Amino acid sequence: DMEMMKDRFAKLLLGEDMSGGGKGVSSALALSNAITNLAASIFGEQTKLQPMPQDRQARWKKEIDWLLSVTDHIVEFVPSQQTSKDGVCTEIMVTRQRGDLLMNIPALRKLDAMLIDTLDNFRGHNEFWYVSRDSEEGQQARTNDKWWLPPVKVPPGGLSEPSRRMLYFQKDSVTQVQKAAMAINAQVLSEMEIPESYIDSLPKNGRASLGDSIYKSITEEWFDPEQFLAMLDMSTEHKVLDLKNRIEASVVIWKRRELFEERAETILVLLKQKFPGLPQSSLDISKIQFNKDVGQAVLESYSRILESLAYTVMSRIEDVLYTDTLALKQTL
Amino acid sequence: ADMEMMKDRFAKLLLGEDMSGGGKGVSSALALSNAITNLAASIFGEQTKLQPMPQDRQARWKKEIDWLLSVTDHIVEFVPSQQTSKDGVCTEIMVTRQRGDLLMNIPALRKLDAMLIDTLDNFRGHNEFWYVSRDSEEGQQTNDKWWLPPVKVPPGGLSEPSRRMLYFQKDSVTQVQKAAMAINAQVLSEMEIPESYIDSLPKNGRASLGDSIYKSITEEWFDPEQFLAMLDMSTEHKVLDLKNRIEASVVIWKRKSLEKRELFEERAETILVLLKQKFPGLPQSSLDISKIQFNKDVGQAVLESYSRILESLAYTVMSRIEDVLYTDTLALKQTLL
Amino acid sequence: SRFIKCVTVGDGAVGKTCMLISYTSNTFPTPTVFDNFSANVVVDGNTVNLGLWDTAGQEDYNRLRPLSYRGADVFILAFSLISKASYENVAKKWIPELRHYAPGVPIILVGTKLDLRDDKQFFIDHPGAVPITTNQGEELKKLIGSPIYIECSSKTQQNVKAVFDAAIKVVLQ
Amino acid sequence: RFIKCVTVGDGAVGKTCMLISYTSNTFPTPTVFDNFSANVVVDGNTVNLGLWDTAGQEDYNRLRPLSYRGADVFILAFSLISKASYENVAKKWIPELRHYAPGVPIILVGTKLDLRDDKQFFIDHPGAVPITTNQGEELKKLIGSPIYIECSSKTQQNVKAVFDAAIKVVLQ
Ligand SMILES: Nc1nc2c(ncn2[C@@H]2O[C@H](COP(=O)(O)OP(=O)(O)O)[C@@H](O)[C@H]2O)c(=O)[nH]1
Ligand SMILES: Nc1nc2c(ncn2[C@@H]2O[C@H](COP(=O)(O)OP(=O)(O)O)[C@@H](O)[C@H]2O)c(=O)[nH]1
Repeated sequence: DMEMMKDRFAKLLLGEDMSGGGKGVSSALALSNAITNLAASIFGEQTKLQPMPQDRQARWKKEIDWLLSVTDHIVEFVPSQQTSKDGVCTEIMVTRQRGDLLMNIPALRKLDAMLIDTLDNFRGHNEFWYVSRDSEEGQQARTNDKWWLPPVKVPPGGLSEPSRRMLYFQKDSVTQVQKAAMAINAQVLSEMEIPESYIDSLPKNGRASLGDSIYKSITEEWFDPEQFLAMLDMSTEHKVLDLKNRIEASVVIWKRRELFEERAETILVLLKQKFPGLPQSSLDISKIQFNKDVGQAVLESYSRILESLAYTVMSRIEDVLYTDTLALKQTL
Repeated sequence: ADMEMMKDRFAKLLLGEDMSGGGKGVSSALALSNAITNLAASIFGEQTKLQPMPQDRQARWKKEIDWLLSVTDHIVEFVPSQQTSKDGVCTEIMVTRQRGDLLMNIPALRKLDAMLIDTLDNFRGHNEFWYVSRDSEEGQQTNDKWWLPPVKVPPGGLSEPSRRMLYFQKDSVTQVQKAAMAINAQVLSEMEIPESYIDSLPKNGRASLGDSIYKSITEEWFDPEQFLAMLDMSTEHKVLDLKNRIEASVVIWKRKSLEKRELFEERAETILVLLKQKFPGLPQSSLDISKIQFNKDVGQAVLESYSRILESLAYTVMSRIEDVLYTDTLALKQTLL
Repeated sequence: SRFIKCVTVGDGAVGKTCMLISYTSNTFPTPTVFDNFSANVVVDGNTVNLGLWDTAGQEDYNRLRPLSYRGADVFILAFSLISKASYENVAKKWIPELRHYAPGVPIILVGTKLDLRDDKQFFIDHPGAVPITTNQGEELKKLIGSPIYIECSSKTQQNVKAVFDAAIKVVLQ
Repeated sequence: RFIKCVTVGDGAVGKTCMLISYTSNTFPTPTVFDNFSANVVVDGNTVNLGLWDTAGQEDYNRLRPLSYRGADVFILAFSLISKASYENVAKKWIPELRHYAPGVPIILVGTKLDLRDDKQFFIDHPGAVPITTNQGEELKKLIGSPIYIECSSKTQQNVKAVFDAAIKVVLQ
């Protein structure tokens, strides 16, 4: 175990360039990646609605403590006072957990633990059951597009309306957990530093990123962001994202008259509402790739994997919920 | 409490060395190189006498240094190879290998580590010499390092046996210093020359060396031996400055009348070889400092700095042996007048 | 000295986290992790810094790994030779993903689990799998217009090194 | 803006110990001070402090090659219970700094404040002589430096001061 922690941390100091020359990546992004790869690895096995096996739960616990530790040490160095048993006041410099890490780290761990628990509320009888993907009973049973998951089945003719009541209660419990994590993920990326590379790649002026059509719209006398959007093609996720990228570039230009900027920012908000599950934007991808700050790296990276677990689990609930709808249908 | 202790060390290194999170600190290599040097400093800073390093300080040194060195176990050469099954099918693979300069050196530096520590163990038990409390009456009546405890010796000086014993020990230890220092030098020589350093280099070889020195390494004749005998080498600062102008010039040359610059360079490297010979313990040169300041190779950072602390521990121990040896000499004289 | 960032994409269960693990270490498991790995390799005299990237798990959540496609020098696109579904998805699902996210970036096409594909026993035993034949791979390779198709097996290690050599070759040439 | 603050001096003078106390508010009952950086706020602007220990570089010149490179300010500490540390500041420290890092400013610090007017201590350690705050000043004005502070890691008296002072001579 110490033998096994050592291997872990050592490869982070290399980061991740196995050949010495730390040409190579940041303790931040070493960290970010490692948290990602671990979570992917562990929940890659959550292919059914059931408690995470106890050995797995154990391994996830410790290795995530390991990766999370650096944050115990990231501080604010702040002047302060202290007085002795005898009454003498002495000016000191004191230490404290840096701001975003004091509240969010605990907050993120409590989500982690809530996920793990909702899976524990599956320990023992479940009115639904899984068959192996490659066996005959599987071949007869949303599913065909993820050929690797075991097909879930539910009793011929619905399932108990307690057993279905509960699954909804959990589809919701979990969706709210997902939303929480995303909200943290969001926050960090906005407090992340804008990469020199990104600036460099930016066009000359606001009318280049938005281009002239969209420029006329955020630039006329009237404006209301609701209508603005009803006038653009948002049919695909790729199209919405191309816009998000153009709006973000502009904002970043103008913060280096403010009416536009204010409206541009109003439009992004509206996007984050209408389009919550949206992949990340050019700027986020970049903030992440060139980010040197291990505090935020752990924060964004960790909220990201939790986002994903919560989604994995609610897919596994939607899996059963809907082969349930199909059970009522084929009863006709 | 140990798994606890270790996380802390490692976590602080990922931070590197910027406790305020932003990884606007130093590279991992430097962070690592630094913590090795500070660990050594604190542990050996108590080695104030000739005696066994206390049992528990021997212990902390061992595991802390262990933690620090482990990165080396994961630094590799990734090379092609071949592989055959029980059935005989030969299959082509990539294979993994500890990188060349850590394969032999790391064990060798560790071999010096233990030789030093156990040189200090050969001082278990009776020693004809004793140490006295620095601020005592005894102490008051090399007074330079005022912070060490003064040695005293029997009023008649030491005994052939415990004196022969000490010389043999001085010799043993100064070979360990020579060794470690040799590794320290190899690796410095195999370390990248920093964009910072080049930027600050003059235009011409003439400008680095100076017109006078230039004329010297540039004539028909040249015996590097007389070259040095002609200069002023009287103080450590003057020698170090010469070393620097030479090193800079070689950098200029290597980077770039045509034919004969091979010669100048041959000679310049010849003079650096001599300087190590004549001036074995010089401080770091400018290009050494810079190599270290801006080095990004974890592997070399560990090699460079481990050898550096070992060099130092060894030198500290001879410094003790020489202290008794010296007061013993004072004991013989003052016992003859 | 160049850098090659080499991302392996493919469906879940098709076995990459193994191909990557096996290339890199010469093992084969049973958890199962391939942390991002970079190392120096010599190709034909000149030395090259190769970066190996796994995408395991993002078959489930689009937002899991935002860093997979950014600046990639070559893809390894794997399907499982015992899965007609992964075969169909290369065309239906992976090619559009790569056309979009990293246009014009070379693809090495790779079929995995070589060692199961003429295992008569295995298929009576797992009625739902279907072996893909080397021809169908070749055919597919042409279809998606990729330069080279390799079949390999991380259990036996057959052709594993081949694949990555081919990923490297195509970035250099 | 970044400040490299090295603190130099004799052995046994309190250094590595000051530092530990500035930075964590503890003593020693091994004392190690690893290289430390933290963000600091000074008059609204934010500086990045760099703290450097030298402990060792009093047994081997070759041990710490990075101490003087790019140094922004020195803290030159001597023990207020050591005439020899006092005498040494001139005989040894000033000549180093004047060579390796000319013109870089120097804060002068007498350490071990708590022991100086301690009468029983000097009966117990006859070889020690206490330095007077005046002699402190005299030294200050001599070595040509702007600030003299006396502090104690033990009591923690004036420690923050030392550093605030170090920070100030760099910012102005
Ligand atoms: N028999 C066999 N199984 C393999 C081979 N390569 C991978 N697998 C299996 O593939 C399954 C999952 O593959 P994995 O490595 O996780 O691929 P991934 O999940 O897409 O990342 C595991 O059960 C492995 O046993 C192979 O060459 N032979
Ligand atoms: N009373 C008192 N004792 C101190 C103070 N600072 C250090 N000491 C003691 O004096 C020695 C100081 O040595 P140290 O902190 O290691 O300084 P260094 O050796 O120069 O690095 C240690 O034995 C400390 O316990 C202080 O401020 N007050």
